[PDB]
Amino acid sequence: SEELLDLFNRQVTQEFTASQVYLSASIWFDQNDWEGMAAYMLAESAEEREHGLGFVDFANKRNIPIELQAVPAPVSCAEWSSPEDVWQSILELEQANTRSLLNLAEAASTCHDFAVMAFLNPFHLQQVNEEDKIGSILAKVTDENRTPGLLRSLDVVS
Amino acid sequence: SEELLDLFNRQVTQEFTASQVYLSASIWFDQNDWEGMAAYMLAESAEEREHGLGFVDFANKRNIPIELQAVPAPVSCAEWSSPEDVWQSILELEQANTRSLLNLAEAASTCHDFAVMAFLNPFHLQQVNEEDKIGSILAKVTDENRTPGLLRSLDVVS
Amino acid sequence: ELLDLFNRQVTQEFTASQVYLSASIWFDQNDWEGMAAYMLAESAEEREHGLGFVDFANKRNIPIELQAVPAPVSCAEWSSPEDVWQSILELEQANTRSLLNLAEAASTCHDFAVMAFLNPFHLQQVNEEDKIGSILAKVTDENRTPGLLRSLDVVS
Amino acid sequence: SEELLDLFNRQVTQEFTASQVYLSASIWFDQNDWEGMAAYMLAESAEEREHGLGFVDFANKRNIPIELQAVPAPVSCAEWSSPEDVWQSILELEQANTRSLLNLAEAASTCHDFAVMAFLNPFHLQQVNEEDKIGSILAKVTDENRTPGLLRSLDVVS
Amino acid sequence: SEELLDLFNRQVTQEFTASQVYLSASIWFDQNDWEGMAAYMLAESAEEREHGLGFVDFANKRNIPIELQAVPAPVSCAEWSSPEDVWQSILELEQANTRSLLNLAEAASTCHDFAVMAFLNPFHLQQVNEEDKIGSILAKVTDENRTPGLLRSLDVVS
Amino acid sequence: SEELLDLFNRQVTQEFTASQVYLSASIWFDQNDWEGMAAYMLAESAEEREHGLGFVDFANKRNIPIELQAVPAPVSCAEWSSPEDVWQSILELEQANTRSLLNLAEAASTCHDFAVMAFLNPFHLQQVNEEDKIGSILAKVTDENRTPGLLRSLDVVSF
Ligand SMILES: [Fe+3]
Ligand SMILES: [Fe+3]
Ligand SMILES: [Fe+3]
Ligand SMILES: [Fe+3]
Ligand SMILES: [Fe+3]
Repeated sequence: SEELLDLFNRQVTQEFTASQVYLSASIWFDQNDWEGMAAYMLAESAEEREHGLGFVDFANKRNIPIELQAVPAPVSCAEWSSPEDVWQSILELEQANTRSLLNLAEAASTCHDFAVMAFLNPFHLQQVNEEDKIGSILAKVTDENRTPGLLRSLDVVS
Repeated sequence: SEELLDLFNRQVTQEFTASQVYLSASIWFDQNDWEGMAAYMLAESAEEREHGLGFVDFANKRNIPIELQAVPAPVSCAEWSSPEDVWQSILELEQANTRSLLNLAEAASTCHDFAVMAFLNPFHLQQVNEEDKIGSILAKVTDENRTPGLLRSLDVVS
Repeated sequence: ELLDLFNRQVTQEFTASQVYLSASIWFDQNDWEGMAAYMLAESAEEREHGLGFVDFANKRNIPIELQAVPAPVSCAEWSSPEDVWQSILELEQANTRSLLNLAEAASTCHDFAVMAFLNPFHLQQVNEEDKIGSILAKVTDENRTPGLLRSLDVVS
Repeated sequence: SEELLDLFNRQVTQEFTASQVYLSASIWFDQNDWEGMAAYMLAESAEEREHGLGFVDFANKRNIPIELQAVPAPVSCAEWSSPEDVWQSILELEQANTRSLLNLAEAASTCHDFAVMAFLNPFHLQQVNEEDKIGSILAKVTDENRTPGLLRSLDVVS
Repeated sequence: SEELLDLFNRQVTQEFTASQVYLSASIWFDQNDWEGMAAYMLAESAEEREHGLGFVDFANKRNIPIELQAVPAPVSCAEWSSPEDVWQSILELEQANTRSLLNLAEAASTCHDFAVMAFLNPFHLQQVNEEDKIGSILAKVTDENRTPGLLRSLDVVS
Repeated sequence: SEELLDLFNRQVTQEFTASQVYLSASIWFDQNDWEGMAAYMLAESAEEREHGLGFVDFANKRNIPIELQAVPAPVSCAEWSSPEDVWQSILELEQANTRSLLNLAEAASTCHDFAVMAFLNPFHLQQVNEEDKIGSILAKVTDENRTPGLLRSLDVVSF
């Protein structure tokens, strides 16, 4: 009932929000001549959008009415000063994406909505991989950023 | 300078705003079982987003700062009652996209910004084709929907 | 005489090319893109016939002088695809009549090469009139129900 | 805009007019047994026609009403006595084609019609190549025609 | 236009001057064992000369008389001591190449010379890419050069 | 030592000078509608620049300091008025390219610079080929131009 439809709508918005945040990260990367890191964020921006579209398609099939919400402007990009700040906001965004999916999953569970739970399972497994991957990149960036110039090698060896 | 940089920014928002409205058209069609029309709207939705990414890429290369704005909630979907209403809204959306590109070209012309005018040319020719295509679909849809059920065998066919 | 009719056959073919072009424009402006592509194809083909007549005339020492190709005027009167296909039928019947007058003059002159040259065009006019006749019948039938004709432009 | 639409129509007429002039040049060549020159004129005839069709197609898309005019009879073919006279009328025809496009571009520039200007760009560049190719052919014809019979080998070697 | 002709000639000189400057940069790189950077300057040297040849070809077709000027001895090589200095001079070279294209386009616009402006459009867009790329290399160079030896390890690589 | 380093730099400048002279010839040919001859001159312009690049690369490897000089504006185009004039200036350019190579070789030989001499050998042989080729085209051009229009036939035909 109500809470479930609402959370499924919010999930769509969270996916497109995340897509815009990834695009703001590619912009900061490009503007500061980190083309490899910018290419990476641009691909994640397309992927998040694809996840949003996948939820909209399932909702349409399941008669969960979707209504598209505004997609908020990304906010972190005004205060980024180094690749480490960007990859840190990106880790947080993925932690927020994981929480969003777990909130939706908990509502489906309370409702015994077994179809919604089955649908969510590959996304739960994807978030595990995604958080791991971004955590790992952030570790490399924070270690390499200890020697002036050395991080430019991570980007170049794309 | 000021005017041009801000209108270029705003163009990115218009492209993503059109993407979202196409997406809302695609949902209304899917919810009302016009899968053929929904797939067309969904393809234009991706394409509008690629235009916005092409504007972002150019602005990065030309050091035009991009600040990504909220993408507004689509609103015409509350009023849509038939395919005709949707296509008519999609026609007004493309006419606004075209006006928005002409405004930007007018500012570039004023600033003598030859690079920006060159970048915009293929978009002006593409809006010519888009408005014609949408006008034509709308004419078809409005003719066919004069007989009950007949429009439903166009979605299924084309 | 014969030489005059041959010259005028060239003008008839290029006139018909232009009328088919005017029909293609009416269809496109009115969002019948499948009928417009068919008219446009016929427009190229009528000009090809005109060029076939020119080439033969040159080979045969028949002096070709190119005349004005008149502005199509039926376009001003067309309101539905039926009107356009009706004008195209009439254009083809005209095309047929001008070939037959030409063949008639060649026959009176015992001009066996001209007559042999015309033979494939006489047979092609029979096919063309039948095909237009048949499209016009289909158009007239489908247009009895609102929107239905549209559904068959698109299935083209 | 009166002006723009009238000049757009005239541009269509000029393309079909040039197509008929090339056809008259092909006929004079063939009648005087210059088959290689005749083939070249015939190719240019079909091409000028294709240009006219491209203008019609764009006009239709952009809702510029086209009303086909009479295609006037070629007149130069009564006074040509040699290949030189033909290639000279054909140079003049291409100079007139260029001037007509330039008229149309001026009108479009005055209206700020960026779509029309963009559409004409490849034609402006094609006219540059056309005038130079015709001009060079004419120079070769004029030089070789100084020796009786020698021009008849330009033709054979084409 | 005297102005338009003089500026078209100066564009040709500027392309071949930039070609020599890039060649001077390759020589400086090779003498100091930066073989990768040297290969890059040599590739640009060739491509600058190709641009010059493209302007010459258009001029000849458009009957703009080209008179070839002295190509000046490159002088910055006297002051370069590190790769950063070379890349900085190359950025300024490309900003001057953009500025000379812009002076040309300005005079073409003034004369309403639509074919010249069509001709320059791809070059405007290429100058955007070129200034962005060199800026981006120069950022990478200035950053890596902060640690002794680090720059070397990335000429060897990229 | 010094003369050898100077002459090696002069040889680079000479290659680029010849490249620009061939380019001026291609321009005069195109402006005068000899597109065959123009394409030939243009291909020679690029090849002369490749020779110049060849000398630069060798000089860098061998620690011969190269200072790039101005490439002077081509001068003969101002007075050319038939393809014969152009081809004769090109013959003279190639004869001058040959002499500068022989001077350079001479200097290399006095210095016992065996590596420089080795490097120059394929260019000496190339020049023999080039003078013969330009001299042969010039003979054909001068013969055919005795009949009005005839030379035009062999721009179109040959090249
Ligand atoms: Fe993700
Ligand atoms: Fe669109
Ligand atoms: Fe027919
Ligand atoms: Fe033409
Ligand atoms: Fe460059």
